[PDB]
Amino acid sequence: SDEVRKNLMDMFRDRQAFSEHTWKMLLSVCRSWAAWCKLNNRKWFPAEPEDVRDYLLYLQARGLAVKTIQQHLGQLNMLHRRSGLPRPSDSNAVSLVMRRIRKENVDAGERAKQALAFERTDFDQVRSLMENSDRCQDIRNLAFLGIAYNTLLRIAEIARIRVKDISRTDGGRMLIHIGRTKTLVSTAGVEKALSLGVTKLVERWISVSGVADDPNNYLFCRVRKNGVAAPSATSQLSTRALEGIFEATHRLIYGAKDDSGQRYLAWSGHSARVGAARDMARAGVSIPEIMQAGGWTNVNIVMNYIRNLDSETGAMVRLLED
Amino acid sequence: SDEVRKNLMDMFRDRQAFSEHTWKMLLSVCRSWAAWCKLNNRKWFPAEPEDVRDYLLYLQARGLAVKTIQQHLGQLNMLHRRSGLPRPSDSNAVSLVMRRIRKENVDAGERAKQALAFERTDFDQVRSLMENSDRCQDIRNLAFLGIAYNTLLRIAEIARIRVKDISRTDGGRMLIHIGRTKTLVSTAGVEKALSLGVTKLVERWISVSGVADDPNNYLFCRVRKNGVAAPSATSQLSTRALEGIFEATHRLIYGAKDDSGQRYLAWSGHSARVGAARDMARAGVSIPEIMQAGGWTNVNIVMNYIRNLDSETGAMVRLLED
Amino acid sequence: SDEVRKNLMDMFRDRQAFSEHTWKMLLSVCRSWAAWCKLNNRKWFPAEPEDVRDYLLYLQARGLAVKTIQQHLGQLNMLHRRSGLPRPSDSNAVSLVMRRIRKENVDAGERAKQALAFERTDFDQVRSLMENSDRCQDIRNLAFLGIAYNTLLRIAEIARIRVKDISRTDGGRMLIHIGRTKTLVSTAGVEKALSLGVTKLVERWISVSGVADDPNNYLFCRVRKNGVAAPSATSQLSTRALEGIFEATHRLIYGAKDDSGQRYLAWSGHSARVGAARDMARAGVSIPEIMQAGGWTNVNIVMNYIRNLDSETGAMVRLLED
Amino acid sequence: SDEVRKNLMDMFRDRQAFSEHTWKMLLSVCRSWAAWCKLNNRKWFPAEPEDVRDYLLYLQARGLAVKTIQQHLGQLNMLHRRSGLPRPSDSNAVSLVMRRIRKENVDAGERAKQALAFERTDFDQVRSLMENSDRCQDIRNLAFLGIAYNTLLRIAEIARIRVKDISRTDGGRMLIHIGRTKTLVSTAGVEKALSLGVTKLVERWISVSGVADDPNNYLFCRVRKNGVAAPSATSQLSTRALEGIFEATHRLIYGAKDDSGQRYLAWSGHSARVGAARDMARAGVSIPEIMQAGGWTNVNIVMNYIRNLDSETGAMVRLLED
DNA sequence: TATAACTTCGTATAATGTATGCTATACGAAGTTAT
DNA sequence: ATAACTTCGTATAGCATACATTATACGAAGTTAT
DNA sequence: ATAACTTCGTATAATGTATGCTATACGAAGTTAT
DNA sequence: ATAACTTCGTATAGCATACATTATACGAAGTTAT
Repeated sequence: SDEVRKNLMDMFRDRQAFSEHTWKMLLSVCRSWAAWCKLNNRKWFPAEPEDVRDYLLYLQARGLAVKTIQQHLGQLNMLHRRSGLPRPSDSNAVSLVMRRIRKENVDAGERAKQALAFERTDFDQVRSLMENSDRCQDIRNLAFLGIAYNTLLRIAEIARIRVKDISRTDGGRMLIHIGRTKTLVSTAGVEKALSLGVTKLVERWISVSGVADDPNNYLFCRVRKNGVAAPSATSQLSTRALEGIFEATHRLIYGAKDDSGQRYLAWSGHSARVGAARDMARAGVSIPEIMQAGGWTNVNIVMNYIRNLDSETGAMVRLLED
Repeated sequence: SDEVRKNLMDMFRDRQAFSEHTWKMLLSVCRSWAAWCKLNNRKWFPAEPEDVRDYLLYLQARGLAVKTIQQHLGQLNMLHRRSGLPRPSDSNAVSLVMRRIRKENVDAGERAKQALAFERTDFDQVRSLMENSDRCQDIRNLAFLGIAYNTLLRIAEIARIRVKDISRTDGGRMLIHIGRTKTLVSTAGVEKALSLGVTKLVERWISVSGVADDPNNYLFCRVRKNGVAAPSATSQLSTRALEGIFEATHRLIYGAKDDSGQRYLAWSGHSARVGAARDMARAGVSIPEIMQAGGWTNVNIVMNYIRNLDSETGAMVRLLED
Repeated sequence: SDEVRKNLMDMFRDRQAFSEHTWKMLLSVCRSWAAWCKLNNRKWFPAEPEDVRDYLLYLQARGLAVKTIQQHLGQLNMLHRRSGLPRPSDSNAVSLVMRRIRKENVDAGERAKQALAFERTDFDQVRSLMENSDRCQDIRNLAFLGIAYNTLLRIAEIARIRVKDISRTDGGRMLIHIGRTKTLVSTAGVEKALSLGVTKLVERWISVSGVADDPNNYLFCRVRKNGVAAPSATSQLSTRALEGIFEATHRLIYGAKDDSGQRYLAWSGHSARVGAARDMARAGVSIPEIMQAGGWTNVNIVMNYIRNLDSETGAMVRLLED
Repeated sequence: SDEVRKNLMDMFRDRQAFSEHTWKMLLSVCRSWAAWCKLNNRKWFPAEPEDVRDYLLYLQARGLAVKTIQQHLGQLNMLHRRSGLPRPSDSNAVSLVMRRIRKENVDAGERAKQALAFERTDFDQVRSLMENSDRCQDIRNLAFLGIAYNTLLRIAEIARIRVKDISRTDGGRMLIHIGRTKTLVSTAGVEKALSLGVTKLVERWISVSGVADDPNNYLFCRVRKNGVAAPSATSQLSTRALEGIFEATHRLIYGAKDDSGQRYLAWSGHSARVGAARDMARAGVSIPEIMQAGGWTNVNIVMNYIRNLDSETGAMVRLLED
């Protein structure tokens, strides 16, 4: 108990050991679990196997995804392991229900989702509609879509790009140095080159926005109702705003969302990563090259994006079709 | 003892964590073992090593297969291990007798049997005979055989396909989503692509049966004697019936089975999985593609499948006849 | 001590859990280990980590191969695990010393060996050289070499073939049913077909020997100095005699071996298995088909046989030469 | 405490179970750690979690690489684990600080670097420049570059090749037997095949060096200023000198290195390995074939190797521009 | 009024991926047996 | 005197089996909309 | 003396296996400069 | 009075890291046969 107290003090002292996103999820899960425990007269810490099991059944009955349930369990595991206590996962009761819950939800037809693809056909279409808008907002947004599709960078990585990360190649293209990599060994590399077409789009945004007046300015910034951009070296466009661009672009072409509350009814942050992976597959680019283009180390993530493409139909279709 | 009862209770409480088939065989083996124990004045639980040893030798003396005897031992091991007790196989008497029985039976001529292959040449012949039929039953059966051969799915997996699990590639080939196999349980699941010609077979079945009136209908259903399909979202076509389709199709080409009482005299549920594996092997399909096709993650299983490749038409005879 | 005794008595009682070749090696290792222990004033049972370590270093200094050393350790491990005692391998000392031994022997240039290949060119040469012989011996020996090369059966498997295992195909070829498979799931299949040419070699042997006079007769039998064959249904030709055939055949062509004492200076029991794999690989037979042909489940055994063939030289050679 | 000294003595006694480099670095880190402890009034062994925590923060403050700090922690961990003591990383204070340091450094822009690629285009250019030289040094150096690119072997593995390790395919291509790499120690080892071109470069070196006078000579040896090679069976050409060949070859083509003190301004020992991996990936060589070429057993390392594929000529730019 | 076309069920046996270990051949030498 | 084995012990190469499931095989008997 | 190494120390990257954090999604509430 | 954000919390998709080694990177100092 003094041991657990000490262990948790260590966690606070070195809290930068974990992402702020990890902490947010931990806190969210602990609130959920503690609220459920107070309601059901259970002790929330240390978590007992039988109680954790009932809670997971609750999450299932609520309609949460299997991955959501795993997250809740994962956070409980982490809190306990770092406290020096036995993990909920290491119990018979919890291993058994998780097995049961996964099988039941799979058989009930639960599907993992993924971003609606934003592909070359969509990019050309948006390009042909918005190319000659000289509204600042439209100019920024097109440059952003170009970079997203061209580089397969995640929204948080795009939001962090500074003017000084960009140089010019011998061949006329912009080259974006990756200032902060995703991991120590950067599978996606240290640089992303833009095509000559996307280079033009970004050049347009830079000259229109004034961001290059200070090399430390983030590439992308706020554009207010009066078509004036507000460059900043201290404040990034939020990843939320970047998702808004994808959604607005989709609304431009396809109108209002279907309202069914479902996810991925419009393009989102991951849409151009999915779309690019698909276009490379269509063109016959090797799996390893596709994986490097997006900084993937696992084939299965990529497979999920491209597995409904005719080029990926497998040997039996090939055998049967001659 | 209270622990034992609690462990067993918890297993039964989350019984859906296990296959129906696992439970069915547990109960089947327990009955056999309990009946033998009553007759031989032994205690059925907890099971004593010397008694289990006598029981396994009794099973060998009954002329049962090695894989049958291992099933009985395996179910006994699971009952004990999941009670939190030592397995019968944790003792020398039982683990040595099991090895001894396997060795003696193999030395005496025993080998595991395999389903008769249903290969491309059989699928093509059946299609040439049946494709012109207007009978609902023939249209169903041909679509089923097409899916079985094209996908290599177990008959239980095919029986679970619902109309909503079907999508299309950009080239218009059918894609089947499968979330649960014997080895995979996942909300990401797998996509099984159908050739253009098998897609057409399934399209014909769909139009004639009316299964797509509800996306929750199982793709396959019973077809009564008046030729009318009876679609259902609650009732699968039994795997016994799917075995029946293979058997009836074998009869169509080859007439009645011989008298011997051996298994695998006609095509059965495993036939097109083995046939497709053999065809891929003979075509020189790469091992990764073979494994992708059958959904295997380990390479030793490919050898299980192709173990009975025809020797007379095989490599060495062909090399020598030079 | 009562528990060790009981455990060992269980082992005696179910002797047949292990191959006789396994017992012979356990007994051999125990002699060697116990004699070294007596010499060095050590207790041989239970074996202690420090003593096992010193013994392993003795084996190394003797010049025994790494596989041989592993064998002595594995037999020691077996005896202790089945006695219910801690295994020599589970100690820091023995674990550390095996790593050191492997590394030192490998750096000293110790190489694992394999049978001298008996390939199609050798088989053709032998047939050409011997086909005018009318001696029962030579006729038997040619039929043996033909079966060995054509079927890739191991010598013990060949020694066990009975006359009743042989049937005729509609093509005129002999088909040898495998009476006793290597394992329960026979990756080599249940049958080996002979080419028309090897069928003829075998037909000649059957007619000069008289073996077919009783269907339970082993196919191969001894032939005494008067050129008279002695068929038997109860006595096999020894696997040692079958190795003698390969050796004598090599000696005919190449003369007497070096007196160096090295292994594989002439053909031996595994030579035609090695040769046939190489001939299939030269002919472009796929690796899975080569494996099925010899009943191999692990690729790397086969790869050791064919690794020096130009077809197996890899991607870098292909890139460079193109 | 006696247990601890025994455990440590056992490790030292079987020194040879570990790489000489593991020992070198254990000693390097212990010196650094013990020197810091002396200056900071801490006890060096057994290490206190709080003291190790301070030391790691001290390394971070010095501007050392994340992988450097991991190495120090790693050697301290191994010293304690192999003593039979808890590792520093078994405490939160150490395991959390290590995560924190990694995350902070990466967030500040740190990423692991990679050798500059020595690819086919570089090999062809060097070969064009150097082919005609009759200096023993250049002949040696070109044979070395050829082997390094063709085989992807580590420089230490190339330095260990003895003349006796070389055989021939039927088509006359050299094959190099390698028994030991960073991940494999085997008396079966691997055979690394050379192209006909690279075979010729090696033959030329063998002819002019006289290394083949003794099969035990290492293939590569020093060449003194009078252009005469000094073959040896006991002394390897150093890996330092092999790095110097890459460095001098780079300088030949690009001139002298920057004075910036950064690593990988010129080719180094890992360059042909990364270069060959990239060439295979761009050529569309199958993953299993890339794995076979580099002697890798796991797929994630391919991604480590190809992480810095050139973006400007990469798949996305090509897709967008054509 | 029967029957096609199922479904249910029992015992019997095969198929999966991961983890760990026996089981065969090699061969010089000695022993055997019918010429 | 000897060919042509068999038996033996140990050295070393080559595969092998357990485990904990989850599945199919198939005859037979029971069911339900024609 | 010098080419062409070798030795040595610390600094940092590369492997295969086992396990776990870390990002995006998005409706809604809150903020700010037009 | 509002466009166009930012902040927030929870749901869910996507990757991520530790471990226990074994390797290379490279400046600089020391070495030997010319």
